[PDB]
Amino acid sequence: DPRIINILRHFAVLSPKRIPPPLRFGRNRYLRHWTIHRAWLLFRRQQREQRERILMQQHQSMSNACEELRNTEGPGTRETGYLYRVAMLKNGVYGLKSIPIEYASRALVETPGRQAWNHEWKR
Amino acid sequence: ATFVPRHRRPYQFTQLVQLSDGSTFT
Amino acid sequence: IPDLAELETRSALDAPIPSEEDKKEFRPWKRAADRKARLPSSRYQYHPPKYNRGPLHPIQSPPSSDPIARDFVPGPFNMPRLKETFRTVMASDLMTLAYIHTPPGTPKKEPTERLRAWEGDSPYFANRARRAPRGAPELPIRERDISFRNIPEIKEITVSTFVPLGLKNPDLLIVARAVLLAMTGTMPEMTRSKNNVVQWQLQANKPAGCKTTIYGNAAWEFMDRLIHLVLPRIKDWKGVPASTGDGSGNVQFGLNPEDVQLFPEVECNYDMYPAKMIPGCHIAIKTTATSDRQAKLLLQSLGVPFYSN
Amino acid sequence: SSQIYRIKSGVILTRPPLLTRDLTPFEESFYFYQKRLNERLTAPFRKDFYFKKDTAADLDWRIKLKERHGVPAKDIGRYNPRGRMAWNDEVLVGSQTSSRKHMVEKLLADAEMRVSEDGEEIPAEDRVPVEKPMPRRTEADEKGDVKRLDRALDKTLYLVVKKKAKWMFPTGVVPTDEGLHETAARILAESAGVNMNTWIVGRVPVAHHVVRPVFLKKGEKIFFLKGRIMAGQADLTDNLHDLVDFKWLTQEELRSTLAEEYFHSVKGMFAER
RNA sequence: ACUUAAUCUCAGACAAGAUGUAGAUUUUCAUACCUAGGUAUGAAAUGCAUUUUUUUUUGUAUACAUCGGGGGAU
RNA sequence: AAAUUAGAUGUAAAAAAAAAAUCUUAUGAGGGCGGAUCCGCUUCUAAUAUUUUUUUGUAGUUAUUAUUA
Ligand SMILES: NC(=O)c1ccc[n+]([C@@H]2O[C@H](COP(=O)([O-])OP(=O)(O)OC[C@H]3O[C@@H](n4cnc5c(N)ncnc54)[C@H](O)[C@@H]3O)[C@@H](O)[C@H]2O)c1
Ligand SMILES: [K+]
Repeated sequence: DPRIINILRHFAVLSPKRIPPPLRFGRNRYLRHWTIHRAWLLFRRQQREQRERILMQQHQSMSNACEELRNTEGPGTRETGYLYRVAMLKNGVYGLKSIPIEYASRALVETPGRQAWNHEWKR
Repeated sequence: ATFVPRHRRPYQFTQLVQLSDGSTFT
Repeated sequence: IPDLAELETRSALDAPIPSEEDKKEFRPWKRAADRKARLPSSRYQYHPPKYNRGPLHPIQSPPSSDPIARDFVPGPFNMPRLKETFRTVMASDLMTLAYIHTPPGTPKKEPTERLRAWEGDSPYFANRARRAPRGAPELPIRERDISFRNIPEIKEITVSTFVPLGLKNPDLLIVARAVLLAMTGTMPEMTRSKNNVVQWQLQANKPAGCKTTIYGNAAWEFMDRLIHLVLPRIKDWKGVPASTGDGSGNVQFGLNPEDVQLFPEVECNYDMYPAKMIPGCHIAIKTTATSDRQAKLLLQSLGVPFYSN
Repeated sequence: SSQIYRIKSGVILTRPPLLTRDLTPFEESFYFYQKRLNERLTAPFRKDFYFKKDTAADLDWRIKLKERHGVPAKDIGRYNPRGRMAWNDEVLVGSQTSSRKHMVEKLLADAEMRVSEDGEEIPAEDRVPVEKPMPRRTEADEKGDVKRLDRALDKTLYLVVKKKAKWMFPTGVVPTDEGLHETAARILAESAGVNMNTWIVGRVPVAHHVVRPVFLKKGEKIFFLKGRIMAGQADLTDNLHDLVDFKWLTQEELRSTLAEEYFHSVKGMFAER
């Protein structure tokens, strides 16, 4: 019972009657928040436009290359678009071993590890 | 008359996570 | 230029930065003390109403973005390292990996009606009711191609618990609600049973579980904790079943009660819960994907191992 | 009846950024600004839910909690959500509290054990600090060694190679037997070695460079694939191609090394960092 | 058509790719070479088989178009 | 076999301009003519709908490619 009472107190503090009330700003304080909000949402726009610009630029590089590839003949006695038709195959792309887990598991970090990079890795 | 509910969120901290690799994120 | 003449003459935005001497003399704490009194209240005293009584009611409610609103939630506190990771390296790899080149002047594909209609010479076909969904009883969403305008991402995560024995021991529901609280940082909402089974001693319309939904940054933080700190600690863990998927881009799986206490938020105060009361959860990861193979391709980019089973 | 264009297949091997980008001065101030609004709207912290009374953890929590002046959080300075002075939540310009350097300093000073196993406070001189995190800029960053992969950990590094001279990516002619995806792997192994944990993204080329013919001289249609390195180092010993040197360069350094036309063709493949 | 009783048929099609086989030894292409041509080496082009709807085969078009039990051969 | 939770359609969202015709309406022009608003015939304008109709226009912004300075 004692331990359960502790758990119940944790909830009693989260009830609508106990939680703090809504904020109450003046004008200058409200206007100060209005700008911080107006500048943050605009900052996200600048990051959204930049992020979507790189995706479109990287995508157009693929279209251009594949469009050229479609109209190539070769290498040797191979009909037009052979390399193109072979590059558009999705063999194993949607399988289990598609992406190596060593590359996807490594996420960005604020600071590096004791050994940032391993140059002594051998096959 | 639709009641406007309020969010009930507990207290939250900022934590430094140090992986086995020695790298740290917050 | 006359166009520039229509802009506001006095602009706060085009003012110089604050003076250092003024910064030194700006002391909000000394004003309240030096005043030795309470400044009169402003005549503007609008407070958000407790109920929404319509779009034409004299008193209207503000949006949640308004800080004085009742449903306001403080904005972001940090950048989830897995969202910056996905958007920095894995956004273009999935776009490059899964890419189909469309020729320049390819005609736009016209979608066909999914609820077919009868067409023919029979006079009955005219006013016949539209046919039923062919195949499944409900129309499945059509898969969209991974484009530079459609990058699958994580949207929300639902952690749910089902405790049938809690109907006899009410404390099993109190603990389950607290574990799901520290795990996700929100207040779970209790659920109830919907069926009646005497063999299992299940009674309908009685509280038997709890469920939380974490959205936005919270869902990206939870995924990192699960992928890098919880799942790598489950003994003899093979991976998420390759069969997971509801056909719309959402991945579901479950954790054991001994694996739920591996969560750092639950192992720190593991002794504050009664013994053998920590439950197992059902984690449902909802993504922006529109396919089972896209979601499994998305989670593999975040470091989820999948096994054949 | 000789072919007009010589089809080649390269590989743009890259090392993704290993660190998160530096937060702008506004992103830091904003987070801190929202951490103090959360203090005013979240339920209070119940130490009795995590620490039990009269234990090594409870006593250690109470001592450091008094040094923070009751604020259970360590990264919001001193702010009381309730009381007469609750309104003074904003911080003045030119403040150190909101920075990330002061945040890490406080979170580390709170991790050192301040209470011995017997419940007595450890002397100020006998307190062992905690191992601090590693610096963002490694030794290679200070030295400027371009042949290192632990350099510029917040940027993408591209593998560029010199051929007996012009700098370029590992390239090679595409035989009739192999396609672009399986030719880019053989060339990378015959140019930089096999001691690199690389992953060729897929079969689709991310960029192309076309050198028109000279009516004649055969033209070249170079198609590049995206490569991702996870460990190892390039090795130019016993290479089949006439390669002399190599170096891992950033996006801004590539345009200084590669030709103008050769760069204008692969720049579209570049990323943000 | 919806609903009711019973009965019948189907549950797969194409393009590309890959996989081999006997070839003719002509062209193109890549390397070992020799001295820009030939010398070879292979590969492709080529005809008939052949694999293909969840497969160690992707795509298009479609209702991803099918799951267990039982009797056999590996 | 039978417990809970999460799911299960698609499209659109800068902006149009203009010519004639097929009807249908109008407490529109107090239309005209027979017997202001009553009535059956009636032209004109306007509105809704219908044509796959005759078209014209489909920018601007960001980016890519090509020429041009
Ligand atoms: N959000 C919009 O107003 C908007 C406008 C145009 C288009 N879109 C479309 O919607 C998609 C997603 O919209 P988005 O790109 O604006 O979402 P977003 O990534 O900017 O926001 C994602 C979530 O994380 C938070 N967040 C954003 N930036 C952050 C940061 N730097 N640090 C910490 N937290 C941060 C946001 O508050 C939000 O809750 C876009 O890619 C685009 O396709 C959205
Ligand atoms: K953004």
